[PDB]
Amino acid sequence: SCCNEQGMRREALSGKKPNLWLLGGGPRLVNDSWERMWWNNLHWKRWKVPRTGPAFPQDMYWQ
Amino acid sequence: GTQQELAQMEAMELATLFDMSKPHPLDNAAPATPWKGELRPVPRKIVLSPYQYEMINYQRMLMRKNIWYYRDRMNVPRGPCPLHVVKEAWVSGIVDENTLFWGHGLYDWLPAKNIKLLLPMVRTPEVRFATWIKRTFSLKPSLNRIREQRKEHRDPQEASLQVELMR
Amino acid sequence: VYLPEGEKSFDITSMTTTLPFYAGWDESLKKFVVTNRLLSRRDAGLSV
Repeated sequence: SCCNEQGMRREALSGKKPNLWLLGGGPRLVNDSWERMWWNNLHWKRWKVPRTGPAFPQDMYWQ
Repeated sequence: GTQQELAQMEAMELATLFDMSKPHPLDNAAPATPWKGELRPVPRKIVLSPYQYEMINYQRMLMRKNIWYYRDRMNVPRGPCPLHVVKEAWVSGIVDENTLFWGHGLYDWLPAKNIKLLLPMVRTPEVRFATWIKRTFSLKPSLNRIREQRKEHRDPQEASLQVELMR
Repeated sequence: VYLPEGEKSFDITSMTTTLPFYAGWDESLKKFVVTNRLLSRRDAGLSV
């Protein structure tokens, strides 16, 4: 997010339409369904909770 | 004679005492002592019973896997927040005890200090030291500078949120 | 119905729009701006 913000600011100040770089990849040229077209970015975003949060319990029980 | 009449009148008053639409003569009455702005005395000695210990342990068991959410000034939910993300946001001065949070065990959005066990989890000694440093050396001088630079911040009406960030 | 309503505004709670913001090219102001105008739900998912 920080890198995209800085890049878009720099591109806008330079006189061009800014672009957004997606984590996972770009779109697929298909004509069936919207999920398949943007499968890579959706696949990256669907792992948000497992990627960040720990598997073990955060607090302590029984003590 | 008079006792029975007084008892009946008191029963009638009890009948409509909590009818908030009915005005009552004891409303806005003169207190026994002149009114002065007081504050609740801070407790000193606290002795917890085993009942409270076990209740706290049970509540910690229920909330040990929670993921929290909070709301910003524009009334938009903000980010999937595990415990360490909440701690980092608290240290950075983005959220405080008045922010609206939601977790698994609640039905509505409540202020952070009104959730049962959310402040003890965040406030580790390192978090306290870091938030004190951030409040004292980064946010306060910046607030002073922005107040001095722009006149749109009216001097008579100035917020005091930075002063109480450490808590 | 001949009842007073000037002391209040009939709204116990203010109605606030809840829409997340994002940055993009307006193409009308020709400026890079932050807004909250999303595509209508009558066309979301059907076509691109």
